Amino acid sequence: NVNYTNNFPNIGNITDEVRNCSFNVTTEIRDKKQKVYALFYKLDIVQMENKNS
Amino acid sequence: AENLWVTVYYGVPVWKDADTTLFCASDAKAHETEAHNIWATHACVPTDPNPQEIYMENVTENFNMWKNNMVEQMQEDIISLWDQSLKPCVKLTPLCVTLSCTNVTLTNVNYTNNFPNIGNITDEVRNCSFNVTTEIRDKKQKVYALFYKLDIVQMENKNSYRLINCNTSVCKQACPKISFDPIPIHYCTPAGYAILKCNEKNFNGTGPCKNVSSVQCTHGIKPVVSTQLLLNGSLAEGEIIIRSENLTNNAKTIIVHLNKSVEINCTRPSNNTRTSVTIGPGQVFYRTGDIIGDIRKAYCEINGTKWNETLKQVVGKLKEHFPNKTISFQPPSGGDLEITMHHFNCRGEFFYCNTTQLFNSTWINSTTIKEYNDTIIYLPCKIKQIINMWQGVGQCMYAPPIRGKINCVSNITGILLTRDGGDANATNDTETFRPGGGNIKDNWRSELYKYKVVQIEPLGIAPTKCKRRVVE
Amino acid sequence: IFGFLGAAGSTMGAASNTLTVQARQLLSGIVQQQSNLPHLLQLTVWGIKQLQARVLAVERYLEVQKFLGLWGCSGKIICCTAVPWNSTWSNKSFEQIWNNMTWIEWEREISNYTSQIYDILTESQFQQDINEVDLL
Amino acid sequence: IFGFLGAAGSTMGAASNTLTVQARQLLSGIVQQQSNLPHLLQLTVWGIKQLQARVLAVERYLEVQKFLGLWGCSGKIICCTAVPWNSTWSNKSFEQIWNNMTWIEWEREISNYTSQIYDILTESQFQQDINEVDLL
Amino acid sequence: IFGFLGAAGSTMGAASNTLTVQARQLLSGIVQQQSNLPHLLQLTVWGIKQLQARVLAVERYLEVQKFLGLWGCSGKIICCTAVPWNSTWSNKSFEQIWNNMTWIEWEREISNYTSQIYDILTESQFQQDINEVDLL
Ligand SMILES: *[C@@H]1O[C@H](CO)[C@@H](O[C@@H]2O[C@H](CO)[C@@H](O[C@@H]3O[C@H](CO[C@H]4O[C@H](CO)[C@@H](O)[C@H](O)[C@@H]4O)[C@@H](O)[C@H](O[C@H]4O[C@H](CO)[C@@H](O)[C@H](O)[C@@H]4O[C@H]4O[C@H](CO)[C@@H](O)[C@H](O)[C@@H]4O)[C@@H]3O)[C@H](O)[C@H]2NC(C)=O)[C@H](O)[C@H]1NC(C)=O
Ligand SMILES: *[C@@H]1O[C@H](CO)[C@@H](O[C@@H]2O[C@H](CO)[C@@H](O)[C@H](O)[C@H]2NC(C)=O)[C@H](O)[C@H]1NC(C)=O
Ligand SMILES: *[C@@H]1O[C@H](CO)[C@@H](O[C@@H]2O[C@H](CO)[C@@H](O)[C@H](O)[C@H]2NC(C)=O)[C@H](O)[C@H]1NC(C)=O
Ligand SMILES: *[C@@H]1O[C@H](CO)[C@@H](O[C@@H]2O[C@H](CO)[C@@H](O)[C@H](O)[C@H]2NC(C)=O)[C@H](O)[C@H]1NC(C)=O
Ligand SMILES: *[C@@H]1O[C@H](CO)[C@@H](O[C@@H]2O[C@H](CO)[C@@H](O)[C@H](O)[C@H]2NC(C)=O)[C@H](O)[C@H]1NC(C)=O
Ligand SMILES: *[C@@H]1O[C@H](CO)[C@@H](O[C@@H]2O[C@H](CO)[C@@H](O)[C@H](O)[C@H]2NC(C)=O)[C@H](O)[C@H]1NC(C)=O
Ligand SMILES: *[C@@H]1O[C@H](CO)[C@@H](O[C@@H]2O[C@H](CO)[C@@H](O)[C@H](O)[C@H]2NC(C)=O)[C@H](O)[C@H]1NC(C)=O
Ligand SMILES: *[C@@H]1O[C@H](CO)[C@@H](O[C@@H]2O[C@H](CO)[C@@H](O)[C@H](O)[C@H]2NC(C)=O)[C@H](O)[C@H]1NC(C)=O
Ligand SMILES: *[C@@H]1O[C@H](CO)[C@@H](O[C@@H]2O[C@H](CO)[C@@H](O)[C@H](O)[C@H]2NC(C)=O)[C@H](O)[C@H]1NC(C)=O
Ligand SMILES: *[C@@H]1O[C@H](CO)[C@@H](O[C@@H]2O[C@H](CO)[C@@H](O)[C@H](O)[C@H]2NC(C)=O)[C@H](O)[C@H]1NC(C)=O
Ligand SMILES: *[C@@H]1O[C@H](CO)[C@@H](O[C@@H]2O[C@H](CO)[C@@H](O)[C@H](O)[C@H]2NC(C)=O)[C@H](O)[C@H]1NC(C)=O
Ligand SMILES: *[C@@H]1O[C@H](CO)[C@@H](O[C@@H]2O[C@H](CO)[C@@H](O)[C@H](O)[C@H]2NC(C)=O)[C@H](O)[C@H]1NC(C)=O
Ligand SMILES: *[C@@H]1O[C@H](CO)[C@@H](O[C@@H]2O[C@H](CO)[C@@H](O)[C@H](O)[C@H]2NC(C)=O)[C@H](O)[C@H]1NC(C)=O
Ligand SMILES: *[C@@H]1O[C@H](CO)[C@@H](O)[C@H](O)[C@H]1NC(C)=O
Ligand SMILES: *[C@@H]1O[C@H](CO)[C@@H](O)[C@H](O)[C@H]1NC(C)=O
Ligand SMILES: *[C@@H]1O[C@H](CO)[C@@H](O)[C@H](O)[C@H]1NC(C)=O
Ligand SMILES: *[C@@H]1O[C@H](CO)[C@@H](O)[C@H](O)[C@H]1NC(C)=O
Ligand SMILES: *[C@@H]1O[C@H](CO)[C@@H](O)[C@H](O)[C@H]1NC(C)=O
Ligand SMILES: *[C@@H]1O[C@H](CO)[C@@H](O)[C@H](O)[C@H]1NC(C)=O
Ligand SMILES: *[C@@H]1O[C@H](CO)[C@@H](O)[C@H](O)[C@H]1NC(C)=O
Ligand SMILES: *[C@@H]1O[C@H](CO)[C@@H](O)[C@H](O)[C@H]1NC(C)=O
Ligand SMILES: *[C@@H]1O[C@H](CO)[C@@H](O)[C@H](O)[C@H]1NC(C)=O
Ligand SMILES: *[C@@H]1O[C@H](CO)[C@@H](O)[C@H](O)[C@H]1NC(C)=O
Ligand SMILES: *[C@@H]1O[C@H](CO)[C@@H](O)[C@H](O)[C@H]1NC(C)=O
Ligand SMILES: *[C@@H]1O[C@H](CO)[C@@H](O)[C@H](O)[C@H]1NC(C)=O
Ligand SMILES: *[C@@H]1O[C@H](CO)[C@@H](O)[C@H](O)[C@H]1NC(C)=O
Ligand SMILES: *[C@@H]1O[C@H](CO)[C@@H](O)[C@H](O)[C@H]1NC(C)=O
Ligand SMILES: *[C@@H]1O[C@H](CO)[C@@H](O)[C@H](O)[C@H]1NC(C)=O
Ligand SMILES: *[C@@H]1O[C@H](CO)[C@@H](O)[C@H](O)[C@H]1NC(C)=O
Repeated sequence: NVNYTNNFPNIGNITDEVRNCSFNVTTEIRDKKQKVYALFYKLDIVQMENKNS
Repeated sequence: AENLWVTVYYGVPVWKDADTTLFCASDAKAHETEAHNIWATHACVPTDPNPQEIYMENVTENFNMWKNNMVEQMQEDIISLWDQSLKPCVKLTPLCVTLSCTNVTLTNVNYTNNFPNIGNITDEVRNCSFNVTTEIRDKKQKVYALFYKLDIVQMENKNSYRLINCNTSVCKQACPKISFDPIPIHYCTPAGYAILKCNEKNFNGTGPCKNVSSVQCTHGIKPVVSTQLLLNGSLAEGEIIIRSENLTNNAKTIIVHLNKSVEINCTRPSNNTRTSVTIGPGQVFYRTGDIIGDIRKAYCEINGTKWNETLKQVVGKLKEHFPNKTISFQPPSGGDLEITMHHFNCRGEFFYCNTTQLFNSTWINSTTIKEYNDTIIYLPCKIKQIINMWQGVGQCMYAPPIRGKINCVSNITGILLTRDGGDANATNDTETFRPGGGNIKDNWRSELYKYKVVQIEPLGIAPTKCKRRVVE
Repeated sequence: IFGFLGAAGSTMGAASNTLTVQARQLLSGIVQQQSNLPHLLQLTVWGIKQLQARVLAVERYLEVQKFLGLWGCSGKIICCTAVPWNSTWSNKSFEQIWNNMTWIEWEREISNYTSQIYDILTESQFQQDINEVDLL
Repeated sequence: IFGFLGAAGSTMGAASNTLTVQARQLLSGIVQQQSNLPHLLQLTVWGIKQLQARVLAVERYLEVQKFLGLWGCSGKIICCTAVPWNSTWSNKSFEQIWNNMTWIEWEREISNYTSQIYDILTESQFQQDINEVDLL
Repeated sequence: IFGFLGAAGSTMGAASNTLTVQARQLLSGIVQQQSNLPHLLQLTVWGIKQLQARVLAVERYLEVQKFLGLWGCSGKIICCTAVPWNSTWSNKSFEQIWNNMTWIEWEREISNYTSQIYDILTESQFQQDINEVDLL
């Protein structure tokens, strides 16, 4: 990104608040899976077990 | 005078234009067959055995087709009926898999009643086969079916197809116990309303009609659905009548409504079997097992001279509105498969006919009366199974195959045309009309054009010489 | 001798002899029947249009019965009131009103004032009932 | 004093002295109550039968009040009329009717002609108004 | 003049000159309009809260029109009856009722006996109809 980020209210930034999670879903046809990444806010995911999952 | 007083008359024949909720009413004889039709269900109240029409003599009323609110109500009713019928049926998500598809090798009798001599259903059908898991690990069993080429698409890794609908929507297989036969529907108003019907024989779309009659509710309107020709309905009385919202606006479809019917005869000479394979818990999927015996492309026969003279009369009427320009029909220019091909329904099977020998001609000056032979015109029609009847408002459907031979004989009572907007042909005077076009509402503006809903105002005030007797 | 709305073209004089023909049919209809045969049939798409057709018929009848109750004309077809037509609503002669005019044309050319005749006809009846209270 | 339909077996003479008990109960019902306790409860199986039992109660009241309005009997329990009995409908004497029949048997003998007696009643009231507009 | 319920605070004798203001608004409303623009739009959350508003308006209006019909006061706003006042419902004088109370205060005072006055008023009208049958 841009380095300066227009730090006028200097409150912070949204690093350490989002997570880049990769998972497997199914395509239109069931039998072929695919791997998809998405940016999820840290308030929408929980850590169940087997750390980093 | 100076001695007039207000008098209240209750029951005066005064109405006003209004929009209401026309319920359904159908006769008992057509139903009670326990076939459970889609549209004209049992929920409609029985109609009156003796309908009453009353002729208002000195009444001229402003009828306005293309702004009738009875067409919109019928469209919403048809859509709701189609959505409601398919709701309890079986989804086809488990069939959204990878099918490996190859050619078909059919055996047949030799003659096959080679009267039409059109072709055979090969190069239009395919085997598609797909895996099912079994007890032994890493072992699969092939399940076979015959699919039409219009219902499978090749994604990647050639010789590996998939169903057409698997990336657009979920399609429910039509339940086999419901019928697609159009049973007539009468649209009846509540008490306090009436339907004014224009009895004028040579009556265009909009204007003052001077032969109004009062009906309680309409006649039998069949919900038959077709695209290029208005099949299997009601004929005009006076003569061939051409109606459009504005004949100088080429974006407006033209409806030619005939006074003599022309019989079309559509048939599927093939042998289609049927086999059921269970998909999921309790749900089953019906598929075309094999085609053993006769193999031939489905086709429609139309008498040559009947159409050949109906076109002549239609051209004679068209040339009135376009005076000095020669009229020549041409085949459709493009679009979806429901526009380029005459789409209709026959015993639950969905046909798409070609119709190019019908609409390819020219009419220059009628210089000579050329005689011809009594010939029969054959139209080759494809068949589709995955049906998307309405573009994005309707629920998708899968039509199970029908065992045996299929044959529907129908009436042609209308044509849909669309004009091409020539600009610089001031010296080359020519007009070209192309069939098809229009939405589904134009199938019902050809039946609800005579009617107009009004609401009665039975309370009137006039001056008389009554004075109320004061009590004392 | 005429049918429903059969006198809509006749003159007002000759079209007031068939008032009962258009008056018998403000509730009567086909809708009151149940069905061809008795899922959830009561919430079919055409099981709902019948439910709202029954309510529309009832409300349409009660819009005119509401007025006749206030005007004092309940139980009558041609009710003679005590409101003097002041000729501002219409100055047409008695001959021209009843002798080449139809009921539809008449309603149109006084359509501007029916909102005021209705309120006057109610006030005259109320003033009648007050006068009897302190008279009997 | 009798209750609802309590004098249905008594003769027409003595069953006509309790017309008010069967007349107070053409609209009043339990159905006007809301529920035991107040998703979309207006769509429950028990909540649709209660909606159509309110429209049925209203409609069954109006189809008898509509006739009373046309005959000029609005607001009356017993209504005389200027329509003479032709005895083709029934040729019995006065004593054989009011002292030898119940209301149910009487309504079964003239079930042929009620479709015609209603039309004669409507025309008579209409002919009273025309004979009174062109007379005052 | 006053609007709807505008004279709710005035005395009984002075708020009785505005009865037509609250009597003209028992069926008229906004509910009769269809919608801003017209699946199954009649099963929306506000398609049922409007269907039951149309039925509530009808039953509320027909609830008092039933009593007016029985009592013989159909088509009248102020109706005189032949039922004497026994003063056990209320023994206040003429000047302590029409010039000192309110229509809300008065109707709360005799709320005990309104269930009986309705029965007496209905039966008194029935006796009037019996008398004229054996009189004409
Ligand atoms: C324009 O309008 C015309 C006339 O309205 C119309 O032509 C007719 O179309 C209908 C249906 O589209 C045709 O009716 C069907 O005909 C077949 C053929 O019947 C012959 O052969 C059988 C033996 O197979 C004999 O028994 C029979 O007597 C004839 O010789 C029938 O098989 C059909 O029967 C089904 O429908 C009946 C009525 O609903 C049911 O009672 C019967 O049980 C059958 O139902 C079965 O299938 C249903 C699914 O379809 C299923 O739900 C049921 O449970 C059951 O299993 C039916 O009678 C008729 O033949 C046509 N007329 C002619 C002269 O051919 C045009 O189609 C129309 N045009 C357009 C474009 O719509
Ligand atoms: C999504 O599926 C893929 C393949 O099925 C997974 O990738 C493999 O996952 C296994 C899990 O133990 C590893 O042992 C392999 O090394 C992975 N191989 C590759 C090429 O990635 C992937 O882990 C799945 N995603 C999730 C979130 O489980
Ligand atoms: C699709 O192909 C399959 C196999 O190629 C055909 O089914 C076979 O037909 C032969 C007939 O010679 C039989 O011997 C086999 O037992 C069949 N196999 C199975 C799995 O049933 C099928 O006929 C083809 N589809 C057609 C011709 O429509
Ligand atoms: C108004 O409409 C009526 C109803 O159609 C016309 O009566 C028709 O007249 C033609 C002329 O021969 C007959 O063939 C039809 O049979 C008649 N209709 C019926 C239902 O029988 C009438 O001619 C029209 N014009 C006028 C001025 O009334
Ligand atoms: C259907 O309408 C057509 C409209 O053209 C009628 O054809 C006309 O018939 C009259 C009567 O003889 C002729 O004078 C005209 O010359 C014809 N027009 C043309 C363009 O040829 C036809 O008669 C009507 N048929 C029916 C059965 O009503
Ligand atoms: C519609 O087409 C079918 C099929 O061509 C016709 O049925 C055939 O009629 C002939 C008589 O000339 C018979 O010899 C054939 O055996 C029939 N075929 C079948 C499959 O039965 C039918 O007569 C046509 N109907 C119309 C109205 O044109
Ligand atoms: C196809 O249509 C033509 C034209 O109508 C039919 O030929 C007619 O046959 C009848 C028989 O009674 C004659 O009266 C007509 O004069 C003929 N028409 C002409 C223009 O001369 C022919 O019969 C139809 N085809 C079939 C198989 O019936
Ligand atoms: C209907 O049939 C006609 C004639 O069979 C088709 O027109 C031909 O289409 C092919 C496909 O590109 C062209 O190569 C030919 O030049 C066209 N004309 C002829 C005379 O063969 C027409 O395409 C068919 N309709 C549809 C929707 O395919
Ligand atoms: C197709 O057209 C024919 C001829 O117009 C129709 O047959 C006539 O139908 C009417 C009523 O629909 C009858 O009054 C005639 O007696 C019939 N004539 C003959 C010669 O049979 C036929 O009904 C039309 N088909 C459809 C499905 O409407
Ligand atoms: C429709 O209007 C015509 C006028 O053109 C009416 O005919 C007249 O009727 C009156 C009364 O019956 C007669 O005195 C005239 O002599 C008639 N004139 C003609 C030219 O016939 C006719 O009665 C009207 N129809 C209706 C139903 O009102
Ligand atoms: C009788 O009615 C007619 C028409 O309904 C009236 O005559 C019309 O007069 C206007 C001028 O004001 C002309 O423009 C129309 O052409 C006339 N009508 C006809 C049919 O010619 C007439 O005024 C009415 N009678 C009286 C006494 O006023
Ligand atoms: C049912 O009918 C019987 C006679 O058929 C009635 O009995 C009479 O009742 C009256 C009134 O109490 C007495 O005066 C008579 O003496 C009784 N006659 C006999 C033979 O017992 C009986 O009252 C009728 N039921 C009703 C409810 O009226
Ligand atoms: C509320 O009460 C006041 C006080 O009684 C009312 O005001 C009086 O109204 C009468 C009625 O015309 C007048 O004669 C008096 O002059 C008013 N003033 C006083 C001090 O008595 C007032 O009218 C009442 N509200 C309403 C709506 O009537
Ligand atoms: C974002 O926040 C982190 C928090 O540690 C900080 O180090 C960094 O400088 C901030 N800005 C950018 C552009 O990363
Ligand atoms: C089908 O039609 C084609 C046309 O090219 C022909 O070659 C073939 O012999 C026909 N029959 C079969 C069984 O393919
Ligand atoms: C229909 O025809 C009549 C008379 O032929 C004409 O007055 C009217 O304008 C026409 N309407 C249209 C929409 O062409
Ligand atoms: C059509 O197929 C059936 C089997 O579905 C077969 O029994 C029959 O012989 C074939 N031909 C005809 C004319 O029925
Ligand atoms: C009639 O049909 C023949 C062939 O069926 C065609 O050649 C001829 O052009 C048609 N008639 C006219 C006037 O075009
Ligand atoms: C058509 O063309 C002819 C010949 O040029 C001309 O006389 C006529 O005015 C034109 N228009 C019509 C409507 O015939
Ligand atoms: C058929 O359509 C083509 C399309 O251009 C046209 O050229 C031809 O004249 C038409 N008629 C015949 C007999 O081919
Ligand atoms: C076709 O027309 C020719 C030309 O006269 C004629 O000789 C022949 O018999 C006709 N054939 C048929 C089947 O009409
Ligand atoms: C006559 O009625 C009209 C109705 O708008 C009214 O404006 C006018 O003042 C009235 N005239 C008299 C004298 O009442
Ligand atoms: C009636 O009123 C209109 C407009 O107010 C006027 O033009 C006309 O002359 C009047 N007629 C009579 C007879 O007063
Ligand atoms: C009624 O009022 C409208 C309102 O502008 C006016 O235009 C019209 O001339 C009036 N009279 C009639 C008969 O419509
Ligand atoms: C009695 O009924 C008959 C039935 O047709 C009718 O003709 C007759 O007019 C009626 N009596 C009288 C007095 O009208
Ligand atoms: C009186 O009633 C009895 C029993 O209902 C019946 O048998 C008898 O015939 C009646 N009397 C007359 C005169 O009809
Ligand atoms: C007044 O009440 C007494 C007892 O509550 C009762 O006897 C009397 O009949 C009542 N007045 C009238 C007019 O009914
Ligand atoms: C009115 O009734 C009340 C309650 O019984 C009593 O106290 C009061 O004295 C009565 N008034 C007269 C004037 O009798
Ligand atoms: C009316 O009934 C209530 C119910 O208990 C009672 O308390 C009251 O005394 C009764 N009378 C009056 C005038 O409120």
